[PDB]
Amino acid sequence: VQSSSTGKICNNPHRILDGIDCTLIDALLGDPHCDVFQNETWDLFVERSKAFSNCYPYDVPDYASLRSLVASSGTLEFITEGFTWTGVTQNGGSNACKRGPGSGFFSRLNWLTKSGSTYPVLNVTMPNNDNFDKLYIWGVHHPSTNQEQTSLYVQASGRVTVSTRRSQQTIIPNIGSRPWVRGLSSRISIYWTIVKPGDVLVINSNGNLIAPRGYFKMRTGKSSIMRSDAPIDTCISECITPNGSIPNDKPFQNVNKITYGACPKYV
Amino acid sequence: VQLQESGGGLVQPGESLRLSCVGSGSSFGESTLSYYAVSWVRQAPGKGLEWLSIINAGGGDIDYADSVEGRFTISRDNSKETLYLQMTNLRVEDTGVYYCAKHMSMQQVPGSGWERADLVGDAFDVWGQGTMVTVSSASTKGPSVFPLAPSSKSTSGGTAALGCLVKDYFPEPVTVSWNSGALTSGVHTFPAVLQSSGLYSLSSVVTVPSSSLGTQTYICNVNHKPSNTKVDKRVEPK
Amino acid sequence: DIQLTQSPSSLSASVGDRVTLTCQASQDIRKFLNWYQQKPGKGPKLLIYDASNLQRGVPSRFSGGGSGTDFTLIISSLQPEDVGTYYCQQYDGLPFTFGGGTKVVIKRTVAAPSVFIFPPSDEQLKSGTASVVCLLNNFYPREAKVQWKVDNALQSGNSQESVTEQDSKDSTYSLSSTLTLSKADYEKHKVYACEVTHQGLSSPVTKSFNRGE
Ligand SMILES: *[C@@H]1O[C@H](CO)[C@@H](O)[C@H](O)[C@H]1NC(C)=O
Ligand SMILES: *[C@@H]1O[C@H](CO)[C@@H](O)[C@H](O)[C@H]1NC(C)=O
Repeated sequence: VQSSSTGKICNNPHRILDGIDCTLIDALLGDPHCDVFQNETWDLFVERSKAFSNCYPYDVPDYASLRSLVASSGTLEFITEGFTWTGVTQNGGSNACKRGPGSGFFSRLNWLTKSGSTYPVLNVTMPNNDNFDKLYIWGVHHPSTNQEQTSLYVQASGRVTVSTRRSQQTIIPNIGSRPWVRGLSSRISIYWTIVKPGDVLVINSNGNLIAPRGYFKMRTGKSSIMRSDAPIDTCISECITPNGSIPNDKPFQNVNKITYGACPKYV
Repeated sequence: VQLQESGGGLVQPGESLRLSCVGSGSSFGESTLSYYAVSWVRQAPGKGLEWLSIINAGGGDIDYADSVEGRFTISRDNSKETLYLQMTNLRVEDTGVYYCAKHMSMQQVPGSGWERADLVGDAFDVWGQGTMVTVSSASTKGPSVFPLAPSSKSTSGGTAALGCLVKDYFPEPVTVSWNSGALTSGVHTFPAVLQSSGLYSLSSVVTVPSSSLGTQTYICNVNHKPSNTKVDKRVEPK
Repeated sequence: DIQLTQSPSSLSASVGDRVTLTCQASQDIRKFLNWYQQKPGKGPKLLIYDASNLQRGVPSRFSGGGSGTDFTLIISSLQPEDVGTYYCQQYDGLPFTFGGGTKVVIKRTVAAPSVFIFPPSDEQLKSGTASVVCLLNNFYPREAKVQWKVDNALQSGNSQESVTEQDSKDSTYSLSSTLTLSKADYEKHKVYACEVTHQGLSSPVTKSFNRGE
């Protein structure tokens, strides 16, 4: 029964990616201080308790499922697609989400606003004509007042519908004040859609769409994610726990229920 | 949204001057000046319009015309809905009317945390009334006001002309009204002419019924703000 | 820099006429072209934005067209209040630039001026100078000749004229001519006359006074 660890995660034989100040979800969305994670890959993504968000305030309904899905895929490989957004203003940014000296936004999302005095009913389509599954990440903006709503989107109530042949999500923006985060009471909510080969992403909105820019490639394989503050070290160990790498030569272990790699069974 | 410039006046060549433009009222949303990019534009006496400088809603993407780059600085204080133009090393050819002009496209929604990625710099949908800047070595001088008296031979049966001659002032502008702005019908205030002395002169005239000459008041109100001169001249027959 | 050239330099047309103003750009500016109206001594007002969009509140007699290098502003039915200067303006590139303007004037029926002469005031004579003023009121067209005579001597070099802008309701002008003399010269002479020549007058009109009467 293996009962101790070194307190460090050995960087072989698995590709360990240290999140440093970034959650996987922030790396996914493209929070600017996470830009260095663009198109990264891992066998194990390590999330640290120092991680913090530094972009527009957001939530993710069913956060844990998206985090798991992405973690298991083992890649942030992103392919930009030729989405056409007729009659709207693209690339909205924020002083809450600085990239370089200037206001910015999540790299993988496209904040659409009115053009002139109009925001039309957007109706766009993106077929999956590839032989793999595509993951799309998108959102909805929740203004804090009616005046913000009509200033940005014209319509007094927006709506975002994203569908494939297999399913449909219709999100209704919720106008109102949330708790203050760094001087803002507005939020974005994040949602996702998987598009299988031969299916088609359909997006329909008359306001408040935070649009996708393209898709993330989905793989199935051995990859995962772990919450741990253990430092990474230069050594070899097959079995990793949040407490650190452990030898796997004994058949049982009581260091942690959470393990990555070929490990001893937990007790 | 309405705009009002201020700060214009006479300065010597090489001096500095700071202009202000204040936004008041509402537009789409109930939008204020801070939603919008704004430029300064000037017009030299008798000439066309020259764009000088632009500033985005959030204070960035500043640019200048080559004529003023290195000397003028544009800035804004959105808490006061105020724009500024700091001018330095002023030259005679900087003389003119300076306008604040708002660009039409919404560039931010303050409090929302949204800013438009690009500075559009499209049509100037609101302009202020303009503030006059005069760069000259000549001295400020208040006007003398003299009556243009309706004649003894002002039968002209039934209609008579009277006025005020506003002579020998610098710089522009002077304003004239009649009876504190209550008499407007039939009034002509002529454009100022530059005399050979280097001072300006103008007349304002009005036509009235001949029968009204004994029997009601006609006062021309002359205001020359650059010298703090204010005269109310009562105009009567000899 | 992008240069905009407007045509014509000025025009006159009758109330109700269809009027065409043009703007040519020195390079392709797509549709990044706006039109303004400026009435004398007032700020400009936006008429047309992005080549063809009529600004809210502007009368529908104004319309705009063109793209690339050649643009037009059309007034379908010219009205007395349309007098002023019209400017095009591009924002394809920095620096933003304006055309030199087209001045629009109403051509109306000839109207003879009403003429008035004003002696200098006694108060002014205390300054050592005398100003004699001749007023031409509410006339059309703008062209007029005012000659000053002092005991029948034609004056030159010592008068200046100023003219109003065309009135936005009746489409007439008014004009002042001011004769400047030293007090000493003024007091050497008796008869001061303003002689006006204008299309609306079959023969010249003279207004005069005798000094001190
Ligand atoms: C969206 O696109 C399809 C294909 O053109 C069309 O049949 C459908 O009516 C559109 N729907 C809406 C809500 O605009
Ligand atoms: C490992 O970490 C877990 C969770 O913090 C803790 O319950 C456990 O006691 C630790 N075990 C060892 C052997 O360090």
